[PDB]
Amino acid sequence: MRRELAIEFSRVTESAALAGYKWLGRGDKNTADGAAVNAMRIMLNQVNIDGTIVIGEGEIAEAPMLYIGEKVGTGRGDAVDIAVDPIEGTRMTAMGQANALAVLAVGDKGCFLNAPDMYMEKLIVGPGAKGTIDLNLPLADNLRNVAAALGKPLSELTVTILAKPRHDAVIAEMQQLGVRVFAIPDGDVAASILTCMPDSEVDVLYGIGGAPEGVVSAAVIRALDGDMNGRLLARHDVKNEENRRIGEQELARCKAMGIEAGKVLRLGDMARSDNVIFSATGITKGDLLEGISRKGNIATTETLLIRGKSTIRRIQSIHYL
Repeated sequence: MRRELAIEFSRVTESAALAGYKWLGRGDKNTADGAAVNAMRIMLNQVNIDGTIVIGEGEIAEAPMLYIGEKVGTGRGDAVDIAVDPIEGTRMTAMGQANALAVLAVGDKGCFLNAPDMYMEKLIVGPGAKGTIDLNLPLADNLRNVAAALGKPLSELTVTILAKPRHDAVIAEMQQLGVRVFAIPDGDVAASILTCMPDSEVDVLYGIGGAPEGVVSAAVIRALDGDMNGRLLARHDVKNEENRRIGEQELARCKAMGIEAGKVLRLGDMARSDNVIFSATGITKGDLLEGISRKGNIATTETLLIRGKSTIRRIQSIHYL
């Protein structure tokens, strides 16, 4: 009967998206974030769950709303773990660019790894390659294994990866291997889902991005029956002496949660059960979702709503504002 709440959760991401859309192209990341955060929190607080924010805007010191540990919901209903990404793509929202979206995942209590806000190496595939990856193996071996499971030559395999300096070496490695590399500007949550979308050319996502984002990916990949491995990585191993300062405290808060960095996390170590509801609403058009449009008094949103237990839904809503 959390099934009954799936629509409630899609309204939460619709609200957050519409709020962030008000600030599209206005050159203010903070105000855009604030609007979507506010809208998401207000709407979650009207839903009949006893939610705890496990993945959110930050710790309470830095994030007054949707902070880690915040209680959300009316408090009626189940105790549930909540992951929020009120805007995935705040820079693009401020600059009027593609691929901004509002994201929420809801799982059983204790379903989501409580990731410190640090880097995570990720390797993500769709259902057709489930059971074929292992971050303890070399990348090249992983890519071969995946292409074989997918029944295509290696030269056809498409890997998407964040276009960042940390990835220069691996991108050239993959290109020398003959793989197609879609080296993307933005974030990796929406991109991770493309591995499970039959109409996307993307077969694999590989590379180092945010750890809390990686757990959101794990929850939706598990729901979609794909596969993922992660590996937590401290800053100095990714980006030194200042990266050592912050990297050392990342390992501190790891130890203070009973999680070890550098060890391969399997899908089930990040998203522990199949009872996940995932909702994402487009702000601007991207690979995964249509953007909001507004003609006068009428706005349209598209929402992808996925439930781990079950049908994948794309909900096109016309809003009379």
